[PDB]
Amino acid sequence: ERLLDELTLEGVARYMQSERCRRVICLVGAGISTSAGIPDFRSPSTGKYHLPYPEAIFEISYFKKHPEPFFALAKELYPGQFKPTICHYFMRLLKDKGLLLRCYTQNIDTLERIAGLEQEDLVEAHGTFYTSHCVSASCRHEYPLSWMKEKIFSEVTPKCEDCQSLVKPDIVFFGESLPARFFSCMQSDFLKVDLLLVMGTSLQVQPFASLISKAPLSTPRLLINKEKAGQSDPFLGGMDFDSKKAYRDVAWLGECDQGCLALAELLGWKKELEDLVRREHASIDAQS
Ligand SMILES: Cn1nc(C(F)(F)F)cc1-c1ccccc1CO
Ligand SMILES: [Cl-]
Ligand SMILES: [Zn+2]
Repeated sequence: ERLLDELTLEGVARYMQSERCRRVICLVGAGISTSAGIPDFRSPSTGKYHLPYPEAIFEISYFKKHPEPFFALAKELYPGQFKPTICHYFMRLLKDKGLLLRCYTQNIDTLERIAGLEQEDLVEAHGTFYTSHCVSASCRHEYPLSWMKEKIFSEVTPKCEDCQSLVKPDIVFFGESLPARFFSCMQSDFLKVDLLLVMGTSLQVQPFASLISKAPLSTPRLLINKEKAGQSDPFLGGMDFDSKKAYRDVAWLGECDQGCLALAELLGWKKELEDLVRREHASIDAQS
């Protein structure tokens, strides 16, 4: 009856290599970047400016009035290196094998782009640090990450070279809307998906979580995550891994890198993935 012959990683791999599985959507969160040294900051467990309410450091109005706290925090939090993980390059391999329909990401850390996913491949649901824009509606001059980095480390508040307005990283602040691309792509992609690969997200933040209920009822959904997630909340189309009615949802519990390695091994891609990661990491390590 069901597309998966068994509710295991092996069943998912067999399905992926069957002619039935042509279009994969990845939904990813902070768990795919922790092994790169990027901490999960939506986690309250990780991490003077006289804010009227602390969220003002991420609220667009306060930023526009008092941007210095945000850029001081950005200097403190700036990564020492931008090296994507095995998981990121697994998605690049999906792209190379012609299986990747779209990667929806909650992360702003740019590692999807560094790993070789193109803008067309990506829905950065919470924005990105990869580009920044002048905040003046009549200008909107775009600046790359290197320019913003120089400004941040020199502790100069970044101003537009054309109009001297503030320049803001393209992350979604409080009081801003989610990008229209998120809804536009969701409405089209989920008519087309054969497999949902959910990696490194607890599916707790909305509307990003509700994406899993946009899949067709037959579409298998594989969670690769440290903890099970996405099931219906006993208090309030959720994941069903374990009931007798379960038919399409699979949980692989562990680090995202190790799960992607296990899946690649099942697919016969482990050598390809190892070679890609080793060469890309070497290229990043060698940046002079
Ligand atoms: C520099 N910065 N600043 C912030 C903020 F201020 F918004 F919190 C976030 C980041 C950032 C940028 C790229 C990759 C990873 C991170 C965070 O680990
Ligand atoms: Cl989450
Ligand atoms: Zn400008």
